Amino acid sequence: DKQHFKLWYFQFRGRAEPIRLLLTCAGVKFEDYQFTMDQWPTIKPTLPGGRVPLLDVTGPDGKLRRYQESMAIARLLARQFKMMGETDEEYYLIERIIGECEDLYREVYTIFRTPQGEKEAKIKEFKENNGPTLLKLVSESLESSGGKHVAGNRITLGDLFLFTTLTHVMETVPGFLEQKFPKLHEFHKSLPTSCSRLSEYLKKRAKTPF
Ligand SMILES: N[C@@H](CCC(=O)N[C@@H](CSSC[C@H](NC(=O)CC[C@H](N)C(=O)O)C(=O)NCC(=O)O)C(=O)NCC(=O)O)C(=O)O
Ligand SMILES: [Br-]
Ligand SMILES: [Br-]
Ligand SMILES: [Br-]
Ligand SMILES: [Br-]
Repeated sequence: DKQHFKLWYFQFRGRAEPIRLLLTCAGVKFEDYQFTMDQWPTIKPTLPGGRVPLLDVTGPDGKLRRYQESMAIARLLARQFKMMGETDEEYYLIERIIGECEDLYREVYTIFRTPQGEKEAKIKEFKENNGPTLLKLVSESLESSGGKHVAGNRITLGDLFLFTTLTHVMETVPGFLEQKFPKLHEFHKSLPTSCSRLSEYLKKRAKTPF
């Protein structure tokens, strides 16, 4: 007779992962429902908008509210968990990194979705053009705030979304972050020292292609 969180998604990190990391770092238990591709066609017609992620929150009042749009869900939760910045400047810094990372996310997702044949050319394009432009911005943004956290001295949704996005860069363009953007690589290495609940979750997490 209390609260409950149920997250709906595919068996992927993709758009769901920032929400899972947020709930994990906030110390909030939740039902992480990850369904198969085969199960989806019969789940789809039952969900609002026919897309995932969806977060079902059963309130203190026992009532159900179903939330759509991954980073809308994430920002609402982050506000509730005091992980969306404590000043307007911190809020700005968080929004700055998220905007930059949304661009990076799209670049790398496009690569993931490219067939094996045409992938390498999209990768070379990324490494020479939009990749360093975006990654420079992200590096400069993180450097401005001290290199360890996007905003304040504690974990925020900005840190977590930066982390998930860098994971995608590291997997999609192997070695690149490590050679060209070592401070971002270091952020990715060190962030779980600032959320050990994260460290545990990451180690036990199922492996997924994206
Ligand atoms: N911005 C929303 C995106 C949510 C989203 O795209 N969900 C996808 C999974 S991530 S995957 C990203 C998504 N692509 C797709 O869903 C692939 C196309 C589909 N499977 C098909 O058959 O055509 C996409 O492009 N999104 C942004 C856009 O539309 O411009 C989904 O539920 N797909 C099941 C379905 O539609 O049946 C969020 O972050 O929550
Ligand atoms: Br990720
Ligand atoms: Br991740
Ligand atoms: Br390289
Ligand atoms: Br760097």
